[PDB]
Amino acid sequence: TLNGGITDMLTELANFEKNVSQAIHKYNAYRKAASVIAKYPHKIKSGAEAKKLPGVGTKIAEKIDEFLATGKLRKLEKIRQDDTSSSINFLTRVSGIGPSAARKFVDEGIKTLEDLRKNEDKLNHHQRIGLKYFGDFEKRIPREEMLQMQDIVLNEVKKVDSEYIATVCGSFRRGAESSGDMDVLLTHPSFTSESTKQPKLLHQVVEQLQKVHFITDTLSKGETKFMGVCQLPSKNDEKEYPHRRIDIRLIPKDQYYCGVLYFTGSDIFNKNMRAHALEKGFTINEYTIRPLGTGVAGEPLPVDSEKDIFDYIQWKYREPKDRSE
DNA sequence: CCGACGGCGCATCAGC
DNA sequence: GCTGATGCGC
DNA sequence: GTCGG
Ligand SMILES: Nc1nc(=O)n([C@H]2C[C@H](O)[C@@H](COP(=O)(O)OP(=O)(O)OP(=O)(O)O)O2)cc1C=O
Ligand SMILES: [Ca+2]
Ligand SMILES: [Ca+2]
Ligand SMILES: [Cl-]
Ligand code: NA
Ligand code: NA
Repeated sequence: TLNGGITDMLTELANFEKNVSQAIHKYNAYRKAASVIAKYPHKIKSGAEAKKLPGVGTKIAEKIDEFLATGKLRKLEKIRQDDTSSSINFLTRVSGIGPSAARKFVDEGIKTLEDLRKNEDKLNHHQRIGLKYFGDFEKRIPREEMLQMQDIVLNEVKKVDSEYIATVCGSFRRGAESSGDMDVLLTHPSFTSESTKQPKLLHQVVEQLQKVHFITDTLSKGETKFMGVCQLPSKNDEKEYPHRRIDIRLIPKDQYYCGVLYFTGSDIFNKNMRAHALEKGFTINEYTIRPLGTGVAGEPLPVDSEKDIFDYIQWKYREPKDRSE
C-alpha cells in the first residue's frame, strides 16, 4: 500500500463529488487517478511525479503536493466539517439511497441512522432492506465464507436443472482474500441470443435458493438480474453469519465470455477496457463486442474466449487476478 | 481550448 | 396501460 | 478533473 494516504484522499474526494456535488464525472475522474496511483510501484514523492501518470493532471497534482507536505487536505478537512455534506454522505451508505434521495432526506431533517429507523415508512422497499442490514452490509466477506456460499449456490442450482452453469465472478474470481458481496453468473442452454426456450429460468433458481433459506430478501428482480440478500447457515449455539448482498445475472449461454468478462470486473478495469475499445473502434458490453462504422454499432464479432475479446482491441491477455484496478 | 467520459437491468415517475 | 426519463444499482 | 484531437 505504497500510496495509501493519497488514494484514500482521492477516493474520499470522489465520494464527495458523487454523493454531494452529484458530479459523476469528477467521481470517475478521481477514481481513475486513485486507480492509476495504486498500481504505481514506487512511493510517490511529489505531485509532478504523479502528474506523469494518465488521469493525474494539474488539480490532483496540487492536492498531492499539499497532502505530502502536511498529511491532510484542507478541502477535505472542510468537507468533513460541513454537517450537510457529512449527513448526505452518510445516508448514501444505505443501499438504495443515492445522492438524490440522500439530499431529499436531509431537507426533511432525516440526517442520522436513528432518524431512518423512526421513518421506515418514508423508505421504498430496497431502502428499507438496506437500512435493515446497514451494519451487515458494511462487513466484508472472507474468501473462506465465499467458498461455502459458492458450494451452496452451485449445488442448489444443480438440483433445479443440471444444465445450469453458475459462475461466481466479481472480486472472488479475481482472487481477492475478501469480497464486498457475491456475484453469480448464470447460464442455461435454453436461453441464448437467438431464443428463450423456457420462461422463469432465473425465478426457479431464486425460488430454490429461497426454499433452503439461503436467499432471505429481494431488493429487485427481473427476468435476467436478481439483486438481494443471502446468509450462510450457522451451527448450534453459534452466532448467525452477517447477511450478505448477492447479485445473480442470467446471461445468454452463447454470450458467456462477454458476460464473464463484464462480471469479473473490476468496474474500473471494465471502464478502461471499454474506453480503450472505443479508441480502437469497437464497443463492448456484457453480451457482445461490436465494431463501430457514423459511430453506429455493427454486428457482433465472433467470440470463443475471454482472450478473443482482448485480441480485437490489441490488448495482451490479463488474468482475472490482474484486473483489480 | 473542447467534447467525451462504459454500458446496461430494475424500480419508479411523469405525461399521455 | 405504455413510453421515455431519472434514480440507483452492478 | 483530465485528456486527445
Ligand atoms: N459500475 C460498475 N461497473 C461494472 O462493470 N461492474 C461489474 C464489475 C464488478 O466486478 C462486477 C461486480 O460488482 P461489485 O460492485 O460487486 O464489484 P467487485 O469487483 O465484485 O468488488 P467487491 O464486491 O466490493 O469485492 O460488476 C460493477 C460496477 C459497480 O459499481
Ligand atoms: Ca462483488
Ligand atoms: Ca455485487
Ligand atoms: Cl448487444
Ligand atoms: Na497525466
Ligand atoms: Na446508496
